[PDB]
Amino acid sequence: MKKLLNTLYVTQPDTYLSLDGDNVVLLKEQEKLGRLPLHNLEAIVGFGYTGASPALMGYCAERNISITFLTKNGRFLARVVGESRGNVVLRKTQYRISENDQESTKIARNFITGKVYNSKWMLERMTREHPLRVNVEQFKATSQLLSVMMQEIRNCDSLESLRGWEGQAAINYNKVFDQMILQQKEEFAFHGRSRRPPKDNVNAMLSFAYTLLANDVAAALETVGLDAYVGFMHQDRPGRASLALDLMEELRGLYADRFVLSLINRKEMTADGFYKKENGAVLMTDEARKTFLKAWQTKKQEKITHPYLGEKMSWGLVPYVQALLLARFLRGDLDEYPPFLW
Amino acid sequence: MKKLLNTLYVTQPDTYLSLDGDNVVLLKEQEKLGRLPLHNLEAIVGFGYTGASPALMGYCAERNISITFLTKNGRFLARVVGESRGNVVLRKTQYRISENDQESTKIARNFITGKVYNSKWMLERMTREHPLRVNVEQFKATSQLLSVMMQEIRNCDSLESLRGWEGQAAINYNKVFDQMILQQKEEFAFHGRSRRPPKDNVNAMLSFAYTLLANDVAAALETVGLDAYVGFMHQDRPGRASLALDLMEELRGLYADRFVLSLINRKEMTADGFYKKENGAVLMTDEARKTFLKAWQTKKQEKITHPYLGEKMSWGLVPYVQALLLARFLRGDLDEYPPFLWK
Amino acid sequence: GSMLVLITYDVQTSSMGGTKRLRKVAKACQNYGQRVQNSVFECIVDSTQLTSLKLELTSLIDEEKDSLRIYRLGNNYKTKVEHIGAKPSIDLEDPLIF
Amino acid sequence: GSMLVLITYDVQTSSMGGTKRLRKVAKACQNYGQRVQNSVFECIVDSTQLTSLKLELTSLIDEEKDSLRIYRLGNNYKTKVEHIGAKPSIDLEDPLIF
Amino acid sequence: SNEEDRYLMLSGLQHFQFCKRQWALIHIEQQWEENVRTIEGQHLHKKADQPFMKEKRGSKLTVRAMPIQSKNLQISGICDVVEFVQDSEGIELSGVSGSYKAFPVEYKRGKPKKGDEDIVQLVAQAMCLEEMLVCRIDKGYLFYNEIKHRVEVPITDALRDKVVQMAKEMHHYYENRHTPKVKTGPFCNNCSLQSICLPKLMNKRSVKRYIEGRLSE
DNA sequence: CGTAGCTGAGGACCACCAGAACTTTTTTGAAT
DNA sequence: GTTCTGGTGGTCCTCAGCTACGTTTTTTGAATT
Ligand SMILES: [Mn+2]
Repeated sequence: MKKLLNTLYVTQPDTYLSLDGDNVVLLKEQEKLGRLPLHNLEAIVGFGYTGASPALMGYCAERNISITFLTKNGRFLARVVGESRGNVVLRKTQYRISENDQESTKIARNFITGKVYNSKWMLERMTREHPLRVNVEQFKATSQLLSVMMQEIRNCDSLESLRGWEGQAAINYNKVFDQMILQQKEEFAFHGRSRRPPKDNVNAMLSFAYTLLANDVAAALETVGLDAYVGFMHQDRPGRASLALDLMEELRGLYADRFVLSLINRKEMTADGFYKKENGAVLMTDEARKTFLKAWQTKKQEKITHPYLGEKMSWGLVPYVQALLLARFLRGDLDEYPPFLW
Repeated sequence: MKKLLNTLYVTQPDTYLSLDGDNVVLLKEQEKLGRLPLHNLEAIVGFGYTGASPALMGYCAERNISITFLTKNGRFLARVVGESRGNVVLRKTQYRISENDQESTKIARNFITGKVYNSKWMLERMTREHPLRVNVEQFKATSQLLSVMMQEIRNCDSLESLRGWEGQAAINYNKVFDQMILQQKEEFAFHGRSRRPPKDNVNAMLSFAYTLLANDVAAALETVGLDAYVGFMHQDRPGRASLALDLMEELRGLYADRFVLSLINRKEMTADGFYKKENGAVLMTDEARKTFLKAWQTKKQEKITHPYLGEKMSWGLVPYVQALLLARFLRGDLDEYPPFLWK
Repeated sequence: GSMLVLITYDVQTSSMGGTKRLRKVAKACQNYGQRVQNSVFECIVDSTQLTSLKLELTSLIDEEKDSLRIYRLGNNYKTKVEHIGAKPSIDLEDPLIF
Repeated sequence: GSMLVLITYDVQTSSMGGTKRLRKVAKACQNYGQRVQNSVFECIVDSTQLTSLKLELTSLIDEEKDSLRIYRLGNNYKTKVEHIGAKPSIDLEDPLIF
Repeated sequence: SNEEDRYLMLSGLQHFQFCKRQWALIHIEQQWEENVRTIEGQHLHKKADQPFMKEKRGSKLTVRAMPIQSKNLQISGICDVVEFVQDSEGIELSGVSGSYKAFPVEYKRGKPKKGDEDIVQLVAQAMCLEEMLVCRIDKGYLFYNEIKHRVEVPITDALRDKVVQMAKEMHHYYENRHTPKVKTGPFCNNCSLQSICLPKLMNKRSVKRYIEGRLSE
């Protein structure tokens, strides 16, 4: 029943954040660019070389506001982590559910079920609403196969197998993704979901969306009093911050890929917004990034309904709620974590 | 400032940390106060109303270095880090050891050994300093009794036995502490020991000093990366910092009781700033609390030499450094955690 | 509820402590809102923040010497607001791309 | 009909004709409503009078230097106005016996 | 010799009579949110709480913010107001000869309510004041602010046994780290933890029916 | 750097005083 | 007695400037109206 709050984006470099009572103020060589109240702000994201007073960092940490520093094209750097506020029983339960295969495979079953269900119904909706532009038959076959996997997803008890199943769930969808585009096929060199960290065009949007989703879910998870980027689901391999991605694997297939696809299809982005560096990397112009952020916020603004009771809700509340339920499952209220299903 | 432990403890307020090449430069109001290489560092701790240049933050966050920011008093403000390193495994080992009881017994008995060592040597120093009007052979008998409890605690194996033998030394130390006060003895008394509603006058100084030390130890635990609410000796309880209380019970000797004794003696405190309301509680006057905090800060500013490391430090850095050793014991680089011991 | 409210004050500075009262009132009311005109602030608050601000601010001003008015529009404030001059204000529904 | 409208002005007196603009704005705003605080007026007007007042104020003031804000509280203004200080305002719906 | 840790708070004896899950959320999970009707109560408490100053008024005393503890029911807290009145058949207080009755007084916002969620706290602090002497007092005063009224309440064994059993059962629930599930009703439209208490999670089809719906779809 | 306490330095805003005057055809003007 | 234009005195009101320091126990808080 919580309400969504705005987010502050700092794009200009050489800025400085300062605290004045309950207000955040922007400075750039001792001139007041602007001041904003902190009682209606949810997070602060900064690009380039931005500084912040330690008092502001402490204030945001103890009032649940996520500070973030990024580099040029949304590269993650130096998240401001906070403190421990108590609730020892919940943390102990979360850390004890881990290192045990049974509850881990149950919750992983639920997560993969949500992910595959969302992907299959997204593709089914897309092949439903326009049949003429794409080839329906293959899609149906693909969808059908996923259905079988769904049942098998329920009938598993070891974490080793699901990862392999994930691989199948990764290789049965990419071939569809490439033929998801409908307009601006020639201008946007669209190689499906092929991805390179050096970045090879028509991937900056995807990487930026993934980074924003990871940060948002990390903040929402830290709000409720538990941490889920390396824990009871994902791999124990360090450097793979993908459990925050895993709790939103019910979302990353839908909530970010759908946004990028709609941006491509609705003529909202022109090929002039991208350019290529000397080494081959692709970068976005400032105006294109501003348009992307505006579209992201506008999409976050509009309302949907939760499948459980039908209450009106916003998109930005989808992660937080999906975290809050994960808390109430840890207290024994529900049988197991009910995922997000459309 | 740079301790032998691979960390930085910048403590002078009104300072600026900046990046030059691959080195950190400390500037004190536009003049270069100091310079230090960054190659060997693993963490940076900065006290005071200060800041860090964005270039330094970006340089440190990438190469697995976390930057902690605190107040000049000792409160915890913030912690800047990218993908967190050297914390998840530490917390995992933390709760894994906490769930088990043998390692908890070992660490708790080490803590109790440190406590009894501090108390015994405090008694010896007291009886040596002023052998004029005090019960002396009682002090020697108490010292020998604390020595046999030293041996017994060193040879302990379980939580219940450890608690039972720990509680026994408390009453003897309380009697000696009542006998301890030299000056203002006729007007300050410690005939009994209470707690929550604090009856008596010197059960108010002890409680306030204990709360301040608990806050400092909790900040020390939080600034290293270990949990402060999942303890080893004191069991889990929602809203109580068990491991902070463990270090509290280890350091509640020279750090806390000596402060109260120095406040009673030397005529630095009186009764006019203390009241009495219907039960024995001492609701301290504003001036009394002001001078108490000033004296606490002044004591924190006193320099000593660490028995183990040997590096000259201040009193305020004594908790933090100790906490770091605990982390190094949980990381597997050490065998034991001696707070004050020969070993 | 996230509703827009507007606050106007008028503190008498010719009294014994008028200047200090003005300073504290301005500082306290600027924390919860955004200034749009001299002694005229507007903000977006819920019932809880509005009640807390009212309780905080009713103790700083002194009765029989000051004036303070609080109005509330509702969730449809985008229609009942008009600006004609050259004193623009930041809208808290903008994505806030600084 | 008969809704409450609140008008706030803020003219610049450091320009050439600041005093004249202030005087004309005050005279044009006092003809329709009452004054509760300096540089703010409240009135109970219908839509046609509101349109006429808006046109007159727009034609009278000068742009890029002045500020003018107009809010409307609707027909339910009785439960939205809160007064704490000591500058009472005469209501225009009570029997109004002088 | 740590008798302090097992002590609970007096404020947990009120929340335990209304929306029994609310006490578990407040004291076991250390969670707390504030709404429009809690800020006023907090402000009233802050205005009334004036320690470090004995507001003596004549022979009778009106002591404020009195620390309170009890071993038999194993509780702790701070009682709001204690009125001492001179009487011959009372019990001598420490430090002053004579005898004074020690009638408790608690300030609360609202109106009298049927489910006696406020009487239990007053009975508990009366129990504590008696237990500090092991004596008998048969008078209590309660105050309501929005009405500006004072109501007298007697205390008898029918409340003594109820409070003792309540303390025992609350300790039993506390020891197991258990948050129970209770009926929602119409009143949890006002409990300040709706965003956390999640009342609607007692009348649900459970995840099994959602699984079977997924199979059907 | 942030939070309090004091200045000082001009812009806004309104209330009094003082002086000099106070008269103009007939026509147009909306409609989701 | 209106209406308009000057002129002046006194009061709200915001910002720039200059000094002078920053710690604070645990318990209590509405609800069906
Ligand atoms: Mn009360």
